[PDB]
Amino acid sequence: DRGIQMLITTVGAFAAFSLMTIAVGTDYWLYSRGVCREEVMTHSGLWRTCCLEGAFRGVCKKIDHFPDTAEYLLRAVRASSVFPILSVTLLFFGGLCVAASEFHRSRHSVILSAGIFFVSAGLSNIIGIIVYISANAGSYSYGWSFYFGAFSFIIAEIVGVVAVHIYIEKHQQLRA
Amino acid sequence: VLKLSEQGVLDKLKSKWWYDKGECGSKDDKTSALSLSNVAGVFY
Repeated sequence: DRGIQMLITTVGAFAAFSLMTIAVGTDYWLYSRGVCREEVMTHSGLWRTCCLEGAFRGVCKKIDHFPDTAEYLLRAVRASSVFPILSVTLLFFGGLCVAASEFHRSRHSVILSAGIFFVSAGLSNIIGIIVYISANAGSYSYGWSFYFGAFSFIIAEIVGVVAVHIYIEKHQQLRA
Repeated sequence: VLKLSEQGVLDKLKSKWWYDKGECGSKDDKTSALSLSNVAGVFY
């Protein structure tokens, strides 16, 4: 099933990267009641907050991420969205390795490295989610951008597993 | 004074000069479920 395995890997890598990039771009992480500048229903993301109703509806303002070392570091890390961006980077590199595999069948470690990138992307994603949620804590709901990030994590981990299976089976078959 | 009170003018004045010119701009329950912030270290 190597053809199907590679198909799953490529489709999944693209899906994870697309979902994660959209999530980092779009502004439907959180539904709360803040202000785009009275408090009304809004819809914030990682960078901008926007009004969901009333006169200033459609108006968005840059999130004042800033207004205790730990509080400072959390605020810093959440302000820059280090971890969502790092997960996007690693998904990109994983996709590059998956693409490069076919054009260079000589070296095995390419697809292995793809797998490892994907796994690491998932871990960065988790850290991101935790930092985001924790920084918010310092009524509400989560939007579809948040869930895009979550589904990116799941798919990334699946693709990592499949990639490592491909590498394992190549070394198992060729060695014996 | 009574007419002003019944027309809401005194209420409005109080609102304006206490709240609408308020520095804080705050005008306002606890579920008690542990929040992710209470266990974030263990995830890290």
